[PDB]
Amino acid sequence: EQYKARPGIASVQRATESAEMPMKNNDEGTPDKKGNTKGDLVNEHSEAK
Amino acid sequence: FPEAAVSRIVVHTRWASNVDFDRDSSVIMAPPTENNIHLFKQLLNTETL
Repeated sequence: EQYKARPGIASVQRATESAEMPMKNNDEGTPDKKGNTKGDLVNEHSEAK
Repeated sequence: FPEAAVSRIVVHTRWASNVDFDRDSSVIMAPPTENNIHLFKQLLNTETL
């Protein structure tokens, strides 16, 4: 059998890999091992902008 | 008529003609012992590998 699938297997597989990615970890503002908050000294509103 | 063990009928537009101007759109088939699949895949068989 000589079957060429449309959409292609390779093209679909590449796209699904990107969607497989779990979201990043937003640990800013939380304490640390010794109890100090993790992050940089930037204003609360200016950080969002 | 041909003198043979088996005879068959085939369609061949203008197989015996003497025209002055050619319309240049003809239908020719081979004898049934040869493949004729190319006549049925001219319109939308753009994905047939």
